[PDB]
Amino acid sequence: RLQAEKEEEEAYNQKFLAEQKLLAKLAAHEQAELKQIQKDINEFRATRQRPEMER
Amino acid sequence: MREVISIHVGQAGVQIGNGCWELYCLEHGIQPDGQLPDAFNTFFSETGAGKHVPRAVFVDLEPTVVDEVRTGTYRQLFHPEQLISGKEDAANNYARGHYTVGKEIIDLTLDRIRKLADQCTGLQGFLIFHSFGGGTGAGFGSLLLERLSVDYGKKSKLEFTVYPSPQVSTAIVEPYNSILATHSMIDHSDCAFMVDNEALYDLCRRALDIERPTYTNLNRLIGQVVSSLTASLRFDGALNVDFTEFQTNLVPYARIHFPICSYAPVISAEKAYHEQLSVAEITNSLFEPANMMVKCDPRHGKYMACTLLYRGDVVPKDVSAAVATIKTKRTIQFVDWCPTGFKMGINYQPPTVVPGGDLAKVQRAVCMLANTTAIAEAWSRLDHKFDLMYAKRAFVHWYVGEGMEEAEFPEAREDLALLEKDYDEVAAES
Amino acid sequence: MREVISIHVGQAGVQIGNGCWELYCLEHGIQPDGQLPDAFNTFFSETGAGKHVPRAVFVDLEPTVVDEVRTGTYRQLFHPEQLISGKEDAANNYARGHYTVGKEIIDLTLDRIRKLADQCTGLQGFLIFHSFGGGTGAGFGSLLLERLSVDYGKKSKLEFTVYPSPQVSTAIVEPYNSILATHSMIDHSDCAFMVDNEALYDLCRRALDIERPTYTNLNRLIGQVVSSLTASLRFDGALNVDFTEFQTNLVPYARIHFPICSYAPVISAEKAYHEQLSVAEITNSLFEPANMMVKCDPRHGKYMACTLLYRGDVVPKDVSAAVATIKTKRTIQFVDWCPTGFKMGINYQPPTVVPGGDLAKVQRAVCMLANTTAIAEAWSRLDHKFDLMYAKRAFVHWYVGEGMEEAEFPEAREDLALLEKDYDEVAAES
Amino acid sequence: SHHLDWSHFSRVSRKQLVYSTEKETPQAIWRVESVGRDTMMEMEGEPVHIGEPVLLKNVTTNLPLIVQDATFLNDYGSEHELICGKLADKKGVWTFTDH
Amino acid sequence: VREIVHIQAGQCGNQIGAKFWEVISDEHGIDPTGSYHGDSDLQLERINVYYNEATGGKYVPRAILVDLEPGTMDSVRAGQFGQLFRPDNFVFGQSGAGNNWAKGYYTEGQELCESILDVIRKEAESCDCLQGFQLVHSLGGGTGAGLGTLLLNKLREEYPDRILSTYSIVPSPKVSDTVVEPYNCTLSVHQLVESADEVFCIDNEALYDICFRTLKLTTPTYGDLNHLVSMVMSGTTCALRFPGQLNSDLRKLAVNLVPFPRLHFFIVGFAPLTSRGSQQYRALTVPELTSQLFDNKNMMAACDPRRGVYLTASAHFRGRMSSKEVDEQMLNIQARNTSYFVEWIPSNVKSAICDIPPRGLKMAATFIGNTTAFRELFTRVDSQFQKMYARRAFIHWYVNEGLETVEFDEARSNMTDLIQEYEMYET
Amino acid sequence: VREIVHIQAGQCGNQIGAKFWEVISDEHGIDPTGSYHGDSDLQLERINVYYNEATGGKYVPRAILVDLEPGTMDSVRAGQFGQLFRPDNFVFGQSGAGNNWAKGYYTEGQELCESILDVIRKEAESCDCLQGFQLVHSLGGGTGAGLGTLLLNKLREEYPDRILSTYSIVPSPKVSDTVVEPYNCTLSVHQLVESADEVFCIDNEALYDICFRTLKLTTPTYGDLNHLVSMVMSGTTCALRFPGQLNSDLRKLAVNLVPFPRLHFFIVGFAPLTSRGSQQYRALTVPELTSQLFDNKNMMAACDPRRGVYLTASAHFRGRMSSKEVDEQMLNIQARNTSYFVEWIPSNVKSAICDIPPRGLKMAATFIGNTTAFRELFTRVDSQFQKMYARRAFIHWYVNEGLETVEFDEARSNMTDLIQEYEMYET
Ligand SMILES: Nc1nc2c(ncn2[C@@H]2O[C@H](COP(=O)(O)OP(=O)(O)OP(=O)(O)O)[C@@H](O)[C@H]2O)c(=O)[nH]1
Ligand SMILES: Nc1nc2c(ncn2[C@@H]2O[C@H](COP(=O)(O)OP(=O)(O)OP(=O)(O)O)[C@@H](O)[C@H]2O)c(=O)[nH]1
Ligand SMILES: Nc1nc2c(ncn2[C@@H]2O[C@H](COP(=O)(O)OP(=O)(O)O)[C@@H](O)[C@H]2O)c(=O)[nH]1
Ligand SMILES: Nc1nc2c(ncn2[C@@H]2O[C@H](COP(=O)(O)OP(=O)(O)O)[C@@H](O)[C@H]2O)c(=O)[nH]1
Ligand SMILES: [Mg+2]
Ligand SMILES: [Mg+2]
Repeated sequence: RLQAEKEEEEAYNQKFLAEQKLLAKLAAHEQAELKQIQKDINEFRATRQRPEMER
Repeated sequence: MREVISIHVGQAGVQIGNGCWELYCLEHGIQPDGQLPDAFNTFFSETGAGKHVPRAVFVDLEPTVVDEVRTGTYRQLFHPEQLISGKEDAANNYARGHYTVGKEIIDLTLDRIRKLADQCTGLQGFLIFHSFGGGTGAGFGSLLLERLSVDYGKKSKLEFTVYPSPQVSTAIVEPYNSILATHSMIDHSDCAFMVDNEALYDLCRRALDIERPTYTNLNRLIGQVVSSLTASLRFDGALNVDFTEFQTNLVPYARIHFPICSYAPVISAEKAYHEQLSVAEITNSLFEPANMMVKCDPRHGKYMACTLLYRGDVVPKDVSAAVATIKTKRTIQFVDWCPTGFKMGINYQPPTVVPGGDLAKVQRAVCMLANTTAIAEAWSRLDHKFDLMYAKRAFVHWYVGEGMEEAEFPEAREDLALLEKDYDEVAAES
Repeated sequence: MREVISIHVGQAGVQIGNGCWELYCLEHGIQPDGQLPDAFNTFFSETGAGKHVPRAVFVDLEPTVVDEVRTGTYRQLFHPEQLISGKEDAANNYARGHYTVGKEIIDLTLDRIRKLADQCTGLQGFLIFHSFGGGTGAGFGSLLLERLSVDYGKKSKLEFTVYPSPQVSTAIVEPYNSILATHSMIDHSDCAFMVDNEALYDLCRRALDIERPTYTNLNRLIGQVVSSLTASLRFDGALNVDFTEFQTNLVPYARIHFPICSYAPVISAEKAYHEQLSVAEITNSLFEPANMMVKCDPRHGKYMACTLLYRGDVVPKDVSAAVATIKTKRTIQFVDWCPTGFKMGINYQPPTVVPGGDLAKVQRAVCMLANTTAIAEAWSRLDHKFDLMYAKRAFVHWYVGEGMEEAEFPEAREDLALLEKDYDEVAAES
Repeated sequence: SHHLDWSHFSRVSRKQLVYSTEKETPQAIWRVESVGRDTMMEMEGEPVHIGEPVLLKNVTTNLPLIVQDATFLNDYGSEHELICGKLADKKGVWTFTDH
Repeated sequence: VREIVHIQAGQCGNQIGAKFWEVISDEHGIDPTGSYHGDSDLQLERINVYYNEATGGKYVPRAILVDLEPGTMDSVRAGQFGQLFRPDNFVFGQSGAGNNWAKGYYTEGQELCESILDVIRKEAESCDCLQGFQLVHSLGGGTGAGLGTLLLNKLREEYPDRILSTYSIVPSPKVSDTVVEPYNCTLSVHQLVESADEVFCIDNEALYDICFRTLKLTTPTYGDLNHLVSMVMSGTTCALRFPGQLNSDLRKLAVNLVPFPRLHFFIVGFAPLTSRGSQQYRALTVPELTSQLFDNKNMMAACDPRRGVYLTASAHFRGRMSSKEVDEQMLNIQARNTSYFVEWIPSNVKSAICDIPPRGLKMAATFIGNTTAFRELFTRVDSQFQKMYARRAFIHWYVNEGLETVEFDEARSNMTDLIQEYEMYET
Repeated sequence: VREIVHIQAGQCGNQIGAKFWEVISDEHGIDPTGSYHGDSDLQLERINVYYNEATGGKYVPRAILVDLEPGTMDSVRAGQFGQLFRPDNFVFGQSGAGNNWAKGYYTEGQELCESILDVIRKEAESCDCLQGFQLVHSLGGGTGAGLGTLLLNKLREEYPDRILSTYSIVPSPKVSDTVVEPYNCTLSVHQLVESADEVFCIDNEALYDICFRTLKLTTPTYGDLNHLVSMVMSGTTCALRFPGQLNSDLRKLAVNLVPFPRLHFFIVGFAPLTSRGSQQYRALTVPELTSQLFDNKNMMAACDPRRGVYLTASAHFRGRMSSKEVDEQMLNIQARNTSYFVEWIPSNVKSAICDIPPRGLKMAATFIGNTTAFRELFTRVDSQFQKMYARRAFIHWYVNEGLETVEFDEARSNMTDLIQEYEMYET
């Protein structure tokens, strides 16, 4: 009995740490996404909204 | 769905209007012909399966301004009935625009606005634009609202008018028209927003990087505020604000309604590349006296309840921290009986940029409407200018000849005087 | 994290700005455009992407000096609103730059420093640069520090100023502005540094080997001292020194704060290969009168407190031995009421070289900042020179006409006498 | 390696020792890592290529292996001293070579 | 067979309600199309508590959505789980809310009150038995505060025996989303005190504090904030839906926690909320949950329990767990901090154990407590109300709708007496 | 199960603590990331004293690091050992240290105090038993001297029974790192006398002298200087963590060496210390250890015992050794130099033996003593304080924070009476 329950507890913890690590990876991905969107906006200002193009 | 009707008066109202509808058709995705290459129902109607039409009426007593739209590229969008032009303008004379010439066209227009209200199943209010110095803007604008008040009654009639500037002036009789229209405005209007050209000139030269602007650029900046104001009714948002909410939240009393406008960030294209422009940054920029669209310093007076409208990438967590910080600012005053003092709204859809517009594209922006006792500064200047001319009675003969009785001059003069101490009593605290 | 804001005033301040910020950018490694080919956030802000911007404001009342930065190579790094330039300079007049022209632009600068302070989570102090003899440096600098005293209060306002040379002078009205500025500084400044041009010329020719220098070479010597001073805030070290630690340990009295500065080793890139330059050797070089950046002999007076900063492969054990030995000599006198007299700071980052520079690639260096009663020698010279010119009332008409009341002239004279009394009272022994 | 008491120091620089042994010890374990202050997240499990730059960290002390520019007369010739210390510049970067 | 009818009012109610059904459907195993695709028999045992079954294997929730303008209703249906609801339970007006209490109660409420009750009638009388209703609304608004309370009076008159559990969001002290809240909240309490059985108070700032402190969310959105509230509504009714070693449903909660008819305002909290990085340091033990629930930072309402004394407290535990371990924690936490509990009530902590936990977590807990600290939150709105009342502030908008000035004086007096009533029982 | 909680304050405490956690982590064979890579089962017998276990095989120290400016803390994070500590145990301010005792005690210390105490509450009430706390700080600085003493008073108020052992660094007499030290040292000692059970005093000058004399280091950095301090801190608690022939923990040490509550300032010394090259030739035995321990040159505090007299002395031995050989030395060293022990207390030398030595050493010994030679240390600082206080201007830095000049008089008088008390038990 004690062997069985202890192994089940250990298995649960390793699953939870694996899921925690996954969320950390996506969180880093999100900030990388935000930087790219910011560079896209700088492109729009630099090349398409220009002072020589105002009405 | 839910509907809003726009009415435009005078040269200022009309040529502001076509600028606003230029934005709105661009925003929704409608070609100038009305076809497509959603939230259309709040502003447009579908005729059969393909074509849209604005819920707008353009009114002026002279044809030059209206016929520019009639021959323009946008001419196919509007219904021919919506463009109403008089024969000869009011010549910046309130009496002519109210009594003699105004009544020649009032009933023709009232049918057309009412007919458009049939198509609006869930109508909730109207927007009306004025220029105070204009004869038709002040004279016919008063007559329109007096009739409209009894026609509809319990409907929210919001106004968006141009207050004459502290020093910049184009009409000599300008103080006369403003006071006379003010007395009619105050009882009938639910709420009316103040703006002036002089503050818009300074902002659009300082913040927006333009040496030599025209009325065209200023009409764009007005459109941005109105678009954000209506953004809650059209697109999704985490905190929606309907028209009726502005009426109750902003005005403490019946006569104290007049708010003022502000908007941030206003920044040039190549400077927005240089600056971060987060949620806290734009909130701080709203409260500086430079960004106010009315050239009155709020530091002379005190703040009552203020309304904030955010658009774009803003998240509710960052909003609360930003406004909490602005309470710590001791250069901002609040009356004691308004501890809450704020009404906030957050919307997702970013501002819509324009072909060849000067404003940069920030993914987050904020709009403000604030009610302050600093507006009493503007009333004192307008009153002083009127008092000088009326003492020697420098222009009475023109108004009396066009149907106006003189006894209206002191009565409207007293009604403004009552409003002046209306604001001073509110400014006090216990 | 932990942050400082740099404020530069006048021609000397702006030219020092290029000298220091060239070092900061090169040492941190940021290109002049704001990209990269850490402590970054103490001096620079990030805007997203990869763009950095200095946390500084440049102020002058004439556009020539600032526009050299605006047109120069470094033009893209700085943000346009930080560079503030007036219309017409103060013409070496304290009253002009304090009352008439100073107040024309003072309120515009106070917004940019405060707005720059919003991006400051952990602001711990300011740095301000003057030239005492100039008009704006004294007139506007006095008006700036008086306002910042009430705007922010108990925040360290450090200064790094150029005291007038003992004989070398570029303006005849120099004694007038130096005394008048001193009254404004003493009550409001937390601590103010003095260096003088005449000593730097002698040091830049003898120790460093240059026949004829310019102001550019002098500015780089100051840039090294400031870089060592802030290195503790930026980089790892066995013994860090925060700004607040600097303030308490050096000043014994409220008004006695004035230190003097020295740097070692200063040696040409040719001769630097010839010596090992141990900690003992470089420490002994500082204490000689020849290396002092202020031309006042310490032997005439006594030492009140000392602080040493080490930047290199410097071990704590050999620091204590050197400071112990200099204590054993009887050419460095100390007031016996100050038995300890030292604070030592240690940092690991070695001094950084500059292309086209005048110094060498030295592996260990030491910076020294001590308060001495020998500075009362400098105050006596200025007091006597002012007395001769004021006795015959040589230039009073210029200053009175520009808003200043004549009663300030004896008040400034009396206040300097009290400061001279304080330095002599401190030198007393029990 | 070992953790720099007075009885375990490198014989020239007196920094952290790196030594050779026959004993099965926990200190003998070496873990590999990629260059950069955050790079490990992206490529935690990719295979190392020949000639690829990497760092060699000792598990029990988590510090990289560094050659220090100092020599002693090892009678085989003159051989540079090796320490395990704080990462700096690029002397601590190692590349495997098969020939 | 203890059915519950669910009612949502206003912008706050619909968005909290919409997230609420995402939580339950995944818990029971209902595909967003409404069909069963579960993994265990225990899920189909007592789905009748919240659902009806349309012939064909399609389950419909007992949900009624109430609003004055249909703006937020249409934002819900475009969501993933909007198709689930019955189309005829969407009851809405065609007029603006106005953010006005009197406008909601008198002008637009009476028109909607006629139809809404019959929709309630269909769902209230289609089941073998009915334990009580379930209301979700906010108090600062004009639709949730105004029309929500009007329906509360009708429900009490028609169905007096049934438990009218309500969940409320209280206006925040620092930054609050409406100028006229002091009028709105003061009047709303007058209806809530006399009609409702159980009331739970949630403050938005505490939700922000928990997200930034514990979960380390760099940008918490209203989806995450509404996610936390759903667990508490999920947790309380879990005793009805799943077996347990010691059952405790709604009516047990009211009898034990409520000592006197007017003192029934409650604060809640949920554990375990785990930081996205701190987990690898946290070992889940039965004591570990107990530290989090009674921790003052975890409380969902920004009124500090330490400033007052407790009257009753309740802890719900979910999962297969030792009954000794739970019972010991109640005795230890009570004896360790005796300064915050009333002497004339011994054994102030009630406990219960339920067998099936939320998905992903092998153990979880829920807390409900009653304390004198609510004197803080009433004094805040009373202080703000009087200042706006001393001079006639926005009042003219409420008077025009038809509300008499004497209604405020009755509202403030009753609200004031409940402040004194908490004070008296502290001794 | 005699858990000890560790607190580090200021720049001096963190660098001592950072080196300290390397020493024990090696002793127990613990990887810096927190995993046991060890070599024997005996290391896991009683590891609970200093480390908590996180599920996953990771061991977390019972440490709280305290600072007023974040500069010192980031050195720990960026360092090799920056992952081992729990993130929540880093508590830091956003103001300068000030290098000021009054500013740290009253201005910034109050704000951090409540935040600090709850972190200790998490650690203190997390274990089955708790013998005492452990603080490391310097007396010359502003954070450790000011905030360190403030925490020591609160800990006494909440946990009166527990042993508040502190390790303190006293300002050096010849050349010192701070000018305002006589003000900082005087005020701190007043707080320490009435609060802490045990205080160990360490001077930097002896460490420079010991390394330069014995270890033959040409260039001693703070890394090796702190290493000598960490050996003393590990040696004292070695009896708790490992079995032995005769155990003696802290409370045995306090009972035996402290004859009166106020005379409890101790000096420390460690043996064996031998040159890195000379260690091969040295026949290190039990009699050899005693020669180094009682030698005046191995004292870690610059107070020559020969100018005073011993009151009590304690010796700790580690390693497999003869009990007869240990006991004989305590007789001989007490009998051979009878001029240096008090007559009215026989058997002034306490002894103890522990089984397991530190790594690399087959046998080692530690010395703790209390003597009237401490009068030398306090005479120097009082004279310098008196010399500076004669010109009250430096006090203005302390007055602007709220400290009144009477507090200088109170602190100096209490220190003066302690010196006189040591003088009169010498006879
Ligand atoms: N912002 C803005 N203001 C305008 C614009 N055009 C006119 N105005 C303002 O309008 C005022 C002049 O009155 P009108 O625009 O002629 O109004 P009106 O009612 O048509 O006057 P009438 O000729 O009597 O019909 C001036 O104060 C202008 O500042 C515009 O395009 N933009
Ligand atoms: N060391 C050093 N001193 C400088 C430098 N530039 C100017 N100075 C000093 O500045 C003094 C003259 O004042 P300004 O340079 O004009 O400074 P200012 O405050 O702007 O005075 P105004 O131009 O009248 O406004 C000279 O006597 C120099 O000693 C410099 O680059 N290095
Ligand atoms: N937790 C939460 N609160 C909300 C949400 N939406 C609005 N609120 C809060 O509900 C309060 C009143 O909302 P309101 O618009 O007046 O709802 P109404 O009853 O329909 O008028 C405001 O203070 C908001 O802060 C949400 O999605 N989640
Ligand atoms: N032995 C030793 N002393 C140190 C260390 N770090 C700092 N100190 C001493 O601490 C004293 C002042 O520390 P300080 O910087 O003021 O720390 P604070 O208490 O936080 O203000 C100086 O005399 C230093 O000699 C260290 O690593 N080892
Ligand atoms: Mg017109
Ligand atoms: Mg100048």
